[PDB]
Amino acid sequence: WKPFETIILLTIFANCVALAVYLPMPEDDNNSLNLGLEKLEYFFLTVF
Amino acid sequence: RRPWYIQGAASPKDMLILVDVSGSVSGLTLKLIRTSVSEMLETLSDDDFVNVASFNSNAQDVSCFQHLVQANVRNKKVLKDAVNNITAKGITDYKK
Repeated sequence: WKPFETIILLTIFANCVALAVYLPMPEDDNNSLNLGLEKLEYFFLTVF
Repeated sequence: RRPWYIQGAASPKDMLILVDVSGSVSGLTLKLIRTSVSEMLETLSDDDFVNVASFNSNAQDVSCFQHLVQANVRNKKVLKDAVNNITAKGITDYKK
């Protein structure tokens, strides 16, 4: 019953932002920022 | 692009053409890279030496040659036919 909304909302908003700045590359290519955004989907999948 | 001009403009060369065949080049830029490598091979003479390599998370010779060859009409034919068979897939690794 603590103010949980004003933290999980910011977490899901940061998850949305990390979904947005993801760059889709053709044919199995990747860059540096796309690798650090999959290690961030372990901080966003463990909180939820 | 005339042989006499290229011959009198600069000394012979040891060219190595390093081509990027990672995934990001698929589409228009791979086709342009193929045409560009062919047009670059057409500026070489029999005193120059050449080899075409290709890298995507792994670097390998694009042809059967494995080192610098003499850049005559037959060797350049081989290199052109080997370049025109390139397909784009993988990760880009400039260090390799």
